[PDB]
Amino acid sequence: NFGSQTPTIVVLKEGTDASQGKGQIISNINACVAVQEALKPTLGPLGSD
Amino acid sequence: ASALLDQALELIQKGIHPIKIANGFDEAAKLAISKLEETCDDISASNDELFRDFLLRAAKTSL
Repeated sequence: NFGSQTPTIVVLKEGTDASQGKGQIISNINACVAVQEALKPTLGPLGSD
Repeated sequence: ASALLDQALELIQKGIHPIKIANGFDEAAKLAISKLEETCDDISASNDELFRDFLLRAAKTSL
């Protein structure tokens, strides 16, 4: 009422990411597999560095 | 060292695993040292007069 703008209140502070939907927990799986990709060739005595 | 890497690059392109290349250089390194160790002779039997000559021989090479 103090102004014609009347902003809409956002529950979370600006800059916060989103979640739920479909694939949010899948994003955490692909993050660990990508890190695993580097450690796989390092396994075994014939492995690399 | 670069000569070992140049000959290793040709072996990598042939499909040889790099560890198999490193395993061959380690065994070949001890065979070369043991071969040269048997060829050389001990100069410690000479006195101090001749021992100074061997020091003059290796000096002019590094200079």
